[PDB]
Amino acid sequence: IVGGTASVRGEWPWQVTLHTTSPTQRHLCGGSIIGNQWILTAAHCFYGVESPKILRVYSGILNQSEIKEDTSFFGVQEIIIHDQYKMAESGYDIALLKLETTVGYGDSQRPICLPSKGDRNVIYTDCWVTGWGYRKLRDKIQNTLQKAKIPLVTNEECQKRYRGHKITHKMICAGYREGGKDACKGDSGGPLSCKHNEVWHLVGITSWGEGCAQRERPGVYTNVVEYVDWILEKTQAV
Ligand SMILES: NC[C@H]1CC[C@H](C(=O)N[C@@H](Cc2ccccc2)c2cc(-c3ccc4[nH]nc(O)c4c3)ccn2)CC1
Repeated sequence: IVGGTASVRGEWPWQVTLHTTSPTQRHLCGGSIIGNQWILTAAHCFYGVESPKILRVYSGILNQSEIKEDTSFFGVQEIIIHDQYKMAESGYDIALLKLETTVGYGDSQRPICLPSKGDRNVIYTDCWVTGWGYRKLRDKIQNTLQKAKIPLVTNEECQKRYRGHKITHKMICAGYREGGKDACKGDSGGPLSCKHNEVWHLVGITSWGEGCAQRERPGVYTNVVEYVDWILEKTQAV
């Protein structure tokens, strides 16, 4: 996160750090708890990941330093990538991780609500992007979870900022015209959380952008409301 501040412990209890074990243990992406055995993240996080065996999901973490070999984690049973996904820039950048065990809900870990179909018309004015990603283009993964309040931008406005790309309605953008606050490397897969009627909703999944917090280059996110039926399809399978 560029231009953000340290989160308070338990502030984003749906936020997870997805670690890889191959070749060495490192943070790979962010993600969101959406169900007791379900993590919602970005499909691009899995480039070259040949097996769910190498993945470790850590919930209830504020600081990366809390993670040692003795730290409990959730194993991944299945990686479910949208079947239309080719690359982040073309959309369908959404994936589900089915966990091997159930997340026990509490004050350190709980799910975020998905947007409602009727809420495609609501205007979100209180949106926050979180993660352990870089604070500048060339940096390192941050210890403490960072947060930044970002205004949502219309698809028309986002399309002007991305000449040569096709900003679809399955994408949602967020940023300040002058830059300064944005998601950066290592934040991808994480949430874009919006509070409306005292309830937080998973509005976006950090996906892509041209650089980090640049003027007239808003962050591009998977528009979660457009995938509620695909999520229910995969999570509510008989
Ligand atoms: N302004 C809007 C934003 C939107 C989000 C974008 C983003 O985050 N893209 C991802 C794409 C990806 C590539 C490979 C794996 C997973 C995701 C990314 C992540 C990293 C990364 C990840 C883990 C790491 N661990 N240690 C590291 O140093 C480190 C660096 C580096 C480079 N790109 C940046 C622009």
